[PDB]
Amino acid sequence: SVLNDILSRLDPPEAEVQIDRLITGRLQSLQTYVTQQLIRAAEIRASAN
Amino acid sequence: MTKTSVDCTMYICGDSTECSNLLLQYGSFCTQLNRALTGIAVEQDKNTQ
Amino acid sequence: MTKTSVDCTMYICGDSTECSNLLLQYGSFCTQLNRALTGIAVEQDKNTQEVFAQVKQIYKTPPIKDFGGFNFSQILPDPSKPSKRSFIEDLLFNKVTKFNGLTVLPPLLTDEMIAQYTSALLAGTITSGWTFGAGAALQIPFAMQMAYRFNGIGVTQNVLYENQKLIANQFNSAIGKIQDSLSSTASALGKLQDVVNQNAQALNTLVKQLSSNFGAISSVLNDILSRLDPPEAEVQIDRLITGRLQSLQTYVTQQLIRAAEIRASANLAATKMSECVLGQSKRVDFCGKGYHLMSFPQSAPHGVVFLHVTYVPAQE
Amino acid sequence: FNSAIGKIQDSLSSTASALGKLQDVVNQNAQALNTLVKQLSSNFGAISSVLNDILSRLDPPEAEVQIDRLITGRLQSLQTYVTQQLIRAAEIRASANLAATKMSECVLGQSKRVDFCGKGYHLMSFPQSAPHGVVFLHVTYVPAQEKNFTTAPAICHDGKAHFPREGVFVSNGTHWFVTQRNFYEPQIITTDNTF
Amino acid sequence: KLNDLCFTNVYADSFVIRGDEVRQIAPGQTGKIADYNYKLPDDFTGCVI
Amino acid sequence: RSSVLHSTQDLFLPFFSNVTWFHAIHVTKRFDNPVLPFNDGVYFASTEKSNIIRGWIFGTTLDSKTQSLLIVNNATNVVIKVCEFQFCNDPFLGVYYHKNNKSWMESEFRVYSSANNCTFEYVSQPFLMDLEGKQGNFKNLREFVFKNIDGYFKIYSKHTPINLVRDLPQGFSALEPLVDLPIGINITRFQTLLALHRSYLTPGDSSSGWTAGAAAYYVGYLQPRTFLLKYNENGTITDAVDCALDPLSETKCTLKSFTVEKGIYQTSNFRVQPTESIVRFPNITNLC
Amino acid sequence: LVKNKCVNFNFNGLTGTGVLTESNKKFLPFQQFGRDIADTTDAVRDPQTLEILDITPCSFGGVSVITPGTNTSNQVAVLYQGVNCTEVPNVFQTRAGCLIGAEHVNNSYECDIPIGAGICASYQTSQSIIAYTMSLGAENSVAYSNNSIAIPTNFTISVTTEILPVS
Ligand SMILES: *[C@@H]1O[C@H](CO)[C@@H](O[C@@H]2O[C@H](CO)[C@@H](O)[C@H](O)[C@H]2NC(C)=O)[C@H](O)[C@H]1NC(C)=O
Ligand SMILES: *[C@@H]1O[C@H](CO)[C@@H](O[C@@H]2O[C@H](CO)[C@@H](O)[C@H](O)[C@H]2NC(C)=O)[C@H](O)[C@H]1NC(C)=O
Ligand SMILES: *[C@@H]1O[C@H](CO)[C@@H](O)[C@H](O)[C@H]1NC(C)=O
Ligand SMILES: *[C@@H]1O[C@H](CO)[C@@H](O)[C@H](O)[C@H]1NC(C)=O
Ligand SMILES: *[C@@H]1O[C@H](CO)[C@@H](O)[C@H](O)[C@H]1NC(C)=O
Ligand SMILES: *[C@@H]1O[C@H](CO)[C@@H](O)[C@H](O)[C@H]1NC(C)=O
Ligand SMILES: *[C@@H]1O[C@H](CO)[C@@H](O)[C@H](O)[C@H]1NC(C)=O
Repeated sequence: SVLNDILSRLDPPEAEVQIDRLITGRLQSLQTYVTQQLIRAAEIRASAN
Repeated sequence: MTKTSVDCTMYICGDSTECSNLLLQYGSFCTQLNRALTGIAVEQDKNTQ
Repeated sequence: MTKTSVDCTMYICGDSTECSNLLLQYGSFCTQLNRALTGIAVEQDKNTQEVFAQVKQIYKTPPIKDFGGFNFSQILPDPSKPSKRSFIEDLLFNKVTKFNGLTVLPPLLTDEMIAQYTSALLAGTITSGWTFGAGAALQIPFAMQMAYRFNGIGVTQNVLYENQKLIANQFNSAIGKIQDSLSSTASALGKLQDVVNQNAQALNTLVKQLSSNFGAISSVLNDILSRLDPPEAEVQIDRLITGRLQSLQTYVTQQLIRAAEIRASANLAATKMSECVLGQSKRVDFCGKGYHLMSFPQSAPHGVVFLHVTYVPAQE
Repeated sequence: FNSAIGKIQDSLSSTASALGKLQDVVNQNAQALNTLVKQLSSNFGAISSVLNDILSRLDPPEAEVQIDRLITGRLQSLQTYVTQQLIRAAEIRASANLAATKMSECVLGQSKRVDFCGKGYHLMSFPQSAPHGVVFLHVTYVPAQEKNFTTAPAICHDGKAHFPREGVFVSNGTHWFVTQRNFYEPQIITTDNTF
Repeated sequence: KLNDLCFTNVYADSFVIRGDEVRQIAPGQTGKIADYNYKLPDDFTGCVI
Repeated sequence: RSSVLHSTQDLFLPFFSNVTWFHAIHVTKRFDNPVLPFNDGVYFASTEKSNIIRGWIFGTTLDSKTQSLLIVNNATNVVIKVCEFQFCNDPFLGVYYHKNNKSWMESEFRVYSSANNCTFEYVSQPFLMDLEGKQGNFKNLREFVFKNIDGYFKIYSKHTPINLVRDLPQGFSALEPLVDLPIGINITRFQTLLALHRSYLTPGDSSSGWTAGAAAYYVGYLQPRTFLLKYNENGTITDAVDCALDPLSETKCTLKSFTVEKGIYQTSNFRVQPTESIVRFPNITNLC
Repeated sequence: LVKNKCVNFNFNGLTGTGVLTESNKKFLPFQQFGRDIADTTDAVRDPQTLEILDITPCSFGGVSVITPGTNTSNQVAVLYQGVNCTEVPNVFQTRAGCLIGAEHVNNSYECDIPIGAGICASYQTSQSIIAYTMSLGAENSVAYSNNSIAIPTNFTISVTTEILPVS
């Protein structure tokens, strides 16, 4: 689960397959958070108004 | 609500250079997330005003 | 906001048949995104009807135009000019300013038609007061209507008739300033412009996503199809397809959230139209600043601009 | 009023247009939920949708790669349902919130705002429950027949102007009277009527 | 599909090695010859004969 | 499924498709049953009153070198044979009206030479036949659909009781499948058998002695299409609506309902398709 | 080379599909391709021809089927968003799109079905779908005078129903 650890342990030809999965997964976590914030922000905006 | 800004580069790829290049392939997802978040952060100031 | 449509299939798999079959495994994703946008497309048309079509009949102004010293020529429609739009409306329109499977459906209600609805409400308000919202319009002279509106805010009738010359000049003068102000800067029309920019940027961002590799050998779908084996395409195309669906998903999700804000704004507009344009709203600061005598509605590109007449006490 | 109530009862039975909004909400929820169940059958990138079939059919080292695609796709499908649901919830909440205001403004008390409640002036409202909804019957007063009358802003009786108090002047021509705007009644001018 | 596709910057390289050595001349591989004499790129896109 | 509408994409007869009538009726000197090319899924409809029509022969080339399938109908049982059979140019089924015994026996069952090997053999469920040579309108209508996919052979059939007009009837009835076959073999062409109604009036030879009577059958191909099928409470398919037969048909498929409410719906987005293909390359003729 | 007709073209290993038309842009001798704002190929120079030709995609947009109602009739009219009506294979050309199967009429009525861009189509009676420009309401002008007022002589109490979904 650590980029430093995966990068040291594996060489670049094969590092990328492992690093790709982490990046894809993390991107998903971010999008969910960002989407969640917008819905929450919209609720707050209505409340604010 | 508390204004939160997350750097897509720092959270995902991390400090590592290799992660940055792989992230670049995905596109403007890293950038688009920042735009959404600041806008939520900007919105919170407007509400208090 | 301008209707946007994206055939999911066209954007994700492209023209090629292979892209379509691979997308078929995903099932509902392609359709739901296409369907979700349609709901937003239809909803946008619905918003205008609610905000603008609050009058059963289209009223027309009298030829003589004696309104007890109020000059409404600028707000009202000019026959000589094309599209039946008021001078104020014309200024607003001027200030504001398929690529790749993306098509912008035209609005159900045309700009000329909307200008007419606004003209009708405005025409009705001058001639009939607030009575027209409730039932068939009943004509009351403007001075009497003005006097009656003053009574609602707590100032006696005598003040209006005695000071009618003075009150009329201020109204005419006030109208001049708004016109002068609108021409000088785009700050006044900032909110309307913001909606267009946000939608435009999202659309633009979506197009840029196609260029991105998403880990495929090459961004162009045709190049992969042309230079790779049929068995080899199971793997390369799949990364492209997965990425593109995510990009589409982000755009659709973002659009719904943006649509809600506009929907909320439209509801506020409907209330304002109902409460201010027709009738007088005793609520403080709902309409204008200070006691609110009356309101007039002027169409704007993708928006409603409200001119509010309010009474503020000058000296003590 | 009694007759008016009869028509609404008659109107609801004849057509589903009145209850269309409530019906729309149920179909969308049912449809969204149905789609999610339908998604299980779709296989994003694997030999077969059934997990059991994949397990029996393929080897353990190999099976993991295949299962991941099913998991990934299903997880995305579930997320889409949840994300879609929250936005729908938002629409209902805003709509739900409006009902509370209407209930407080209209049912509990008369509301001055024009068109907040019904069309025309709003005397009162009654609340009726519906499956997953609130239906309001609004009693409103709308003027029906009007006659053009000559009018003047003020009457100057003795060199001193007299203005109507809580009324608007109207005249046949022969005589001048003061009357309320909404309904027409004629009263001979008196000290009480004008100041 | 080589006949149908068209390309730029074509390069032709010839070298002779033992059959044990055949495996080494390929993308992302580790061999004495490959890591010390001739190493193909990770993203290399050409036929090996 | 019960009381639900399901859209299934698989080979089907396109609604209102071109139907090719084949005739073997003498009415003069008319008799025809030549070979017909078979595409993916070939639909066969047979209308027979005296059961002159009895058999179907399927093969890549019928060379007795590539496996071929023969279905022969017998009163006792439907016979399915898989075998490298060697067929003549002019196969048939022969029946004679003997004066001594009023019955119809086989005269020359030389449909094939022999069988080198048989990948598969089968006998279909028992059923019975009328075996009557009397003249008349076709009192019954029989339809079978043959399609071969993924190494299996599938036959679906239903029987229509009302003779009505000679041509196939307007009323719509779904068909259940009689059988499926394990045997998997390629197929490029097919042929249909006839019952020669040989009698005393005929010359009395295999080349000129024959008076068959009335026969009629239509052969139609199947192409992949999206079909919306309505299922009733019992589970039979009462009616079907085609996805792409007209603009109205597509709308029904999208809303998944037989009755479409007044409004505007969007389906089947159209993109123009290119008429010709052009390749432009450099004038260089050098051989690298 | 084929010009102004949609075609499949492979130019120097580049594959795309669009109508090809001669374009005025001045390619400086050095550059082979071209691109638009969103980085999509827009122009190319034929190697033999050595001319610059504009590229645009041929058609797009959904086909919308307008139905009066199944009970009322079995016939529908189709509107295509993109088609100019020369491109597509009773045709009426409107801003919303190309419409087939409807005869439009000058007289205007309220919009039963909305075809977009101010044109609406509704069934009329012998029977065919008709597309026409909508009229918002009957145009009536209230008389206004300095001394004229209208006051209602009678009133009607009416009950109106509003439906909202709480949960
Ligand atoms: C479902 O099928 C059954 C037959 O299996 C139908 O029930 C029939 O009901 C009537 C009542 O008098 C009688 O004909 C028999 O009791 C039943 N059938 C027969 C064939 O005799 C039932 O109605 C079917 N449901 C449908 C068509 O919706
Ligand atoms: C006010 O309007 C009411 C309602 O239309 C009128 O009441 C009707 O009068 C007619 C004629 O006298 C009767 O035949 C009906 O039975 C009454 N009821 C209704 C509902 O029509 C009334 O006459 C009108 N004018 C007034 C009171 O001046
Ligand atoms: C009203 O405004 C118009 C336009 O500025 C002007 O022509 C007209 O003279 C103004 N005043 C009056 C009293 O008509
Ligand atoms: C009222 O106003 C005008 C004259 O100003 C006239 O055309 C109309 O007939 C009158 N209507 C009524 C109902 O008295
Ligand atoms: C005006 O009102 C009075 C009411 O007493 C009536 O006598 C008179 O006839 C009316 N004038 C008309 C109808 O001209
Ligand atoms: C498309 O319609 C327009 C109408 O203004 C016309 O000018 C143009 O020539 C048409 N396009 C064709 C024929 O390609
Ligand atoms: C109203 O109209 C009459 C027309 O005779 C006119 O005399 C009068 O001045 C007008 N009233 C005003 C301007 O207040």
